[PDB]
Amino acid sequence: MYAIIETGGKQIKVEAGQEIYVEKLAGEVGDVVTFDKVLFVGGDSAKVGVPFVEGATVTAKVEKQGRAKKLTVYKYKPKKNYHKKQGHRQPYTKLTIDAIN
Amino acid sequence: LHELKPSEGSRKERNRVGRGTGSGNGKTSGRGHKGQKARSGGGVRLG
Amino acid sequence: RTTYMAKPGEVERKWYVIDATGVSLGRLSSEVASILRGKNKPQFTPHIDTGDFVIIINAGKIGLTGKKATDKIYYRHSQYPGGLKSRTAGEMRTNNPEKLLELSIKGMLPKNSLGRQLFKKLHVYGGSEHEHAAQQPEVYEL
Amino acid sequence: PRVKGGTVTRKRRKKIVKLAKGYYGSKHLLFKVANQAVMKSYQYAYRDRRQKKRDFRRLWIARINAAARMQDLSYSKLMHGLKLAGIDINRKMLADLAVNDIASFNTLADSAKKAL
Amino acid sequence: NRSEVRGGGRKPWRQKGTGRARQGSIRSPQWRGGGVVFGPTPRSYAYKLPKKVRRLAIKSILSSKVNEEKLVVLEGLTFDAPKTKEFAAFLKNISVDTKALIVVAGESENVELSARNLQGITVIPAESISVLEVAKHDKLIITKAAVEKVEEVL
Amino acid sequence: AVPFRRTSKAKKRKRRTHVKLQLPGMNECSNCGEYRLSHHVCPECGQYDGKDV
Amino acid sequence: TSAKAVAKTVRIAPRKARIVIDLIRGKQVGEAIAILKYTPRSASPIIEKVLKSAIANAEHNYDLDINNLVVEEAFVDEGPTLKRFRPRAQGRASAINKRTSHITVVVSEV
RNA sequence: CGAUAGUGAACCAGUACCGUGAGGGAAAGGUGAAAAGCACCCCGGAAGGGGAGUGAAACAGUUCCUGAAACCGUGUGCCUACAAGUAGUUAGAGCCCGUUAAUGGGUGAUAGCGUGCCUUUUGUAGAAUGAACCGGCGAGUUACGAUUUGUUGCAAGGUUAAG
RNA sequence: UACUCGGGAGUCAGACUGCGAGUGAUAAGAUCCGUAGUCGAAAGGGAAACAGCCCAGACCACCAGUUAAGGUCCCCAAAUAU
RNA sequence: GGUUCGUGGUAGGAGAGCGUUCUAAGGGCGGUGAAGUCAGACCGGAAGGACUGGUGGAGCGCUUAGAAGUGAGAAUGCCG
Ligand SMILES: [K+]
Ligand SMILES: [K+]
Ligand SMILES: [Mg+2]
Ligand SMILES: [Mg+2]
Ligand SMILES: [Mg+2]
Ligand SMILES: [Mg+2]
Ligand SMILES: [Mg+2]
Ligand SMILES: [Mg+2]
Ligand SMILES: [Mg+2]
Ligand SMILES: [Mg+2]
Ligand SMILES: [Mg+2]
Ligand SMILES: [Mg+2]
Ligand SMILES: [Mg+2]
Ligand SMILES: [Mg+2]
Ligand SMILES: [Mg+2]
Ligand SMILES: [Mg+2]
Ligand SMILES: [Mg+2]
Ligand SMILES: [Mg+2]
Ligand SMILES: [Mg+2]
Ligand SMILES: [Mg+2]
Ligand SMILES: [Mg+2]
Ligand SMILES: [Mg+2]
Ligand SMILES: [Mg+2]
Ligand SMILES: [Mg+2]
Ligand SMILES: [Mg+2]
Ligand SMILES: [Mg+2]
Ligand SMILES: [Mg+2]
Ligand SMILES: [Mg+2]
Ligand SMILES: [Mg+2]
Ligand SMILES: [Mg+2]
Ligand SMILES: [Zn+2]
Repeated sequence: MYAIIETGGKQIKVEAGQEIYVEKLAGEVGDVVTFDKVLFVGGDSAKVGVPFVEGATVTAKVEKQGRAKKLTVYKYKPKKNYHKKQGHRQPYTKLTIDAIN
Repeated sequence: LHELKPSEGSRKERNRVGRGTGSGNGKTSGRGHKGQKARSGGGVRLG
Repeated sequence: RTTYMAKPGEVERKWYVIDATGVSLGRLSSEVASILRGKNKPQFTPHIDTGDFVIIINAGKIGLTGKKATDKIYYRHSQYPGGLKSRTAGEMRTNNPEKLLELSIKGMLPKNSLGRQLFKKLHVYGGSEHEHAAQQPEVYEL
Repeated sequence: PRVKGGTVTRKRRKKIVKLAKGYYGSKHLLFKVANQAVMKSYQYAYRDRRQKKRDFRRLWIARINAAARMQDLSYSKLMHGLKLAGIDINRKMLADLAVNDIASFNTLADSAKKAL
Repeated sequence: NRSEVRGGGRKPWRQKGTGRARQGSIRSPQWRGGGVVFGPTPRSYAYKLPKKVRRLAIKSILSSKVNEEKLVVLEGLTFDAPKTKEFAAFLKNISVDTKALIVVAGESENVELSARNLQGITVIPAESISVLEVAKHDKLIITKAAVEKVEEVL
Repeated sequence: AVPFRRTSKAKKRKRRTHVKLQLPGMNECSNCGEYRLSHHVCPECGQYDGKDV
Repeated sequence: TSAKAVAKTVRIAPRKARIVIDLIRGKQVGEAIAILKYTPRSASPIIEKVLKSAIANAEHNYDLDINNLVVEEAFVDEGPTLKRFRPRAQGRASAINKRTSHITVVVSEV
């Protein structure tokens, strides 16, 4: 069985035991996260959302809050002496899926 | 003496012109391009 | 994150036969190009040849509407001064139609190492018979 | 007091040059070329982070369409039927299903084909 | 500068026709053994704030020592002869054990000598008491006569 | 008549593929089992075609 | 196990030596000695003395069989240049680079 | 100031060198605490090496503390002889490693996109200029005065200059 | 938002496009004014490529979505559409 | 800490800072190995800063203030 769940302004395909990374969620390590914006379910079945499956959810466990690898942004405009430099580390939350309800 | 903290707004870091483009005081160093005023000693009398 | 990228050999690749009788050069070529690039398959991956192998027969009966038999002119140049040689599409349909469909489809494939590799998957015959029965190929309808 | 320009110049330039790693010849060795290769790579990466999203949407669409032609719909009528039906699953998921769960892709295509 | 460095004068090559960059002296700044462009020149940095501000400064640093409980006021301070042993022993009989400034006006015949070998210790004749010389130290060891003199001054 | 560009390390080396020199066409004397040039007199034994010189 | 020799600051130019070395590298010492004897180049006696020294000190220090030795690695590093001028026409001179080498041979059984 | 600095000159420098001459005018510092400066052996005509030994150390051996980069090479893990491409980037297999362990490293078949930097220009990939490269040095400063902002102290008062 | 006072500037080579007039030949990527826009100082999508046209204004990331100009047989995303 | 509007930019204005040399004071590491240099897959919104290891083999950081010969990629730049 698998599902499709909306998270962080986007949709991800999800199975149990799968280790997932998403945008930052308010939630500490070990805590539990309920995704109620399930779009689709598959596996020995098929129930289609219009847009969301009524009453279906997904449960997951926060394994880490983190900031990803250091990205360097740099823009320049030639012969105009404009340079600009910026760092970024997009904060993420790591999840482990428990089950699909 | 290891704690000296003079008054605020009494002291202020010298502008240092011509040490980069990110300073905004770089290449031309506040003089613009190519005139009598962009030159060393450039300018005219006061009147 | 995670979306499928094919691999060379990851995909079955089939052998198709087309009767080119009466169909217009361009329409047939447009269908063949897409077959070779692999856009009829959802295993498509732009940097990999997922496409199929293709055979064309009765190419000397390929359709040419209008006065293209006399007025559509193919050109070659030898890179020598005045080394320009012209030939008509109808004349080519008569004598060397294989080169005709080759020319049509080459301009409709991508202009890369891959597209050159894809051109090799095309086997053209002005007749009704081909050499590739060992591959036991299937008919494709446009 | 005097300030010899010691050690900061070469620290900075080494840092740039090591960021110029993997490049042809003098680009991974020499600062005057490496600096501008590094800048150009940064700029290319900036705009490729935008072009990448376009490219993937393009591929997603292509695969969806290749999969819906088998079911005798086009991408266009498929998307239309899906909006009418009201499900907002996206191109990425549709491609994943088209390439791995073709049965479920076809289920959704049938639902669209009904809503039309 | 390029006028003080030894040499120059010759233009090293023609303005035109050599292919070299136009130059005017072998001692110009861009040249190896050449002049410095502005650089240092001898200067007095000394400035003095107004007298009232300075008086306030001394009054304030002294009261800071008071609030921090780092004054030590003593009836007198004399030595029969210069003896850094005895001076140091006094500096334990009052638990100073830090950097300190002794202030004196009395007889005080041998105290400067008996202190001058010690590094963290300074001594002055009660007119010389500076903001800087105070702040440069931790504790302030002022005799009765010295404080009376500082009072009548301030 | 003057270089417009400096030859790179790679292009330099790609010319220098062929500047090499060959192992000499030598072999061992039948008399002294010691290397010598074919059709030449051995400098060690001073002998050729079975005949001292 | 290995044994090497080095001829530092030899006047031969490095290219002119390397052009010869490229034959020697990876061969049995009898063969290589013969290559150098019968290869008519300025560098060959130099490289021959370096090779023979490597063999000698293999024998005498490390106690090895000469008759199983190969050339493990040979090379030519640059050395100091002696800087010189030919006098050239119209008053001006042009540089000359009397170059030198550090020729290095290393020897080992199989 | 700390050896492109600081006197031109930290060293046998107003020398060498240039010039008929007046005159111009450099470069060039560092073994080690101590020469204890490699007895003796081997290759070699010598130079130079390899051992041995001295020494804390000789990858400190008579430009000898450290020893960057350009530069020259040796070897090798991955790719490359149907392919043009400001040389990368993004997608990305396969192969190879295993890290300041983190949604890791190196390579990159192939696919997409993509005409350097600076200067001056209405406008430059620019067939306009400058730079071979690397390294070092190299351009708004100081004195005195004017004006304005901010701060501090005193306030219809404030402040001293020389001495 | 405007105005006033004060400190500090840089600018005084402008370019095309559309509209209105001149000179011109009712020519010029000409020239000179007025007007509005873009470039200058603006990346991005479309005009094959393209400063100056059409759409439209980039803080950063995202393997999310809807749209503009322009387009939907292939190169090349989307209709071999009614 | 919130709500609203914003966050392309040349000349140019305004602000906040990174870093280098030196000084004073405080407080420190450093032959059980300093500066420096070499390599790294760490850190910070940037200039930049740590950690580990090798080489080196005697000095150097940190903190708060202050002062400047203060940061180079171009000058047909100067020397090597
Ligand atoms: K510098
Ligand atoms: K170190
Ligand atoms: Mg400032
Ligand atoms: Mg300013
Ligand atoms: Mg500016
Ligand atoms: Mg500049
Ligand atoms: Mg200028
Ligand atoms: Mg002008
Ligand atoms: Mg001006
Ligand atoms: Mg989009
Ligand atoms: Mg003079
Ligand atoms: Mg002559
Ligand atoms: Mg030095
Ligand atoms: Mg000097
Ligand atoms: Mg040395
Ligand atoms: Mg090939
Ligand atoms: Mg050119
Ligand atoms: Mg040039
Ligand atoms: Mg340079
Ligand atoms: Mg015009
Ligand atoms: Mg107009
Ligand atoms: Mg301009
Ligand atoms: Mg634009
Ligand atoms: Mg375009
Ligand atoms: Mg431009
Ligand atoms: Mg904006
Ligand atoms: Mg849409
Ligand atoms: Mg298409
Ligand atoms: Mg801005
Ligand atoms: Mg400077
Ligand atoms: Zn013989």
